[PDB]
Amino acid sequence: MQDIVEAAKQAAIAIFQLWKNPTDPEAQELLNKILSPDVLDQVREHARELQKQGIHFEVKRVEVTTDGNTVNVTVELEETTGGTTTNTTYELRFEVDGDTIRRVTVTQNGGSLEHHHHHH
Repeated sequence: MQDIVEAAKQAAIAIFQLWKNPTDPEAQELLNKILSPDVLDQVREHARELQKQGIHFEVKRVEVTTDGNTVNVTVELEETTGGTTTNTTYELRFEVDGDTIRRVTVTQNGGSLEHHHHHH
């Protein structure tokens, strides 16, 4: 595949599909095809833990783009945790090797740098 942008989008969302349900056939399969088999495995282990936390997140916005050779997926989610729904942006930064992606850097951002952002 040269479709690293398309694959990175599907990869990012599929990782969140595992966090709610690590037994998802579509999610686990596509991750095994496009990313390393190591990546889907480390995701599903922690996915059981985030499910056991009961972290209800809701995927609001998905924006996938290139950053040199490394493809970045900036996805905004509203996470309802502790009874409070807050915006939390995950940037899954997929570092590529030839045709396939080996490494993924999940950056959990979310802070008040803005000016009175209307939540929901």
